[PDB]
Formats: sequence, structure tokens, C-alpha cells
Amino acid sequence: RPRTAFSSEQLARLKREFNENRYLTERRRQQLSSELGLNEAQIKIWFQNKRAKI
Repeated sequence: RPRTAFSSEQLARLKREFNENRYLTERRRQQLSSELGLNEAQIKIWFQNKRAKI
């Protein structure tokens, strides 16, 4: 699944969440999917790549 394009607002929210906790429980990933309008799979990959860059 190739990464989708995130909006400025979606990225801002993602970075803020990452800053709070960089590991994502299944439940939080599901709540973040609902709130941001992104597939849970896109959030998971964004989190994994972000930790790798870090």
C-alpha cells in the first residue's frame, strides 16, 4: 500500500500525537483514523517511518 498524501492539518495532528506517545495502540490508531479521515494503515506506516527517521 503506497503512502497517501497527508494534508497540512493531518500532519500537524500526527506530529502532535507522535510527540505525546510514539507507539500507537490499536485502539488509538482506530480513534485517530476516525478523527483524521485516514486509513488506519496509513497512520501505522506514518508512525513506523517517523520512528525510523527519529
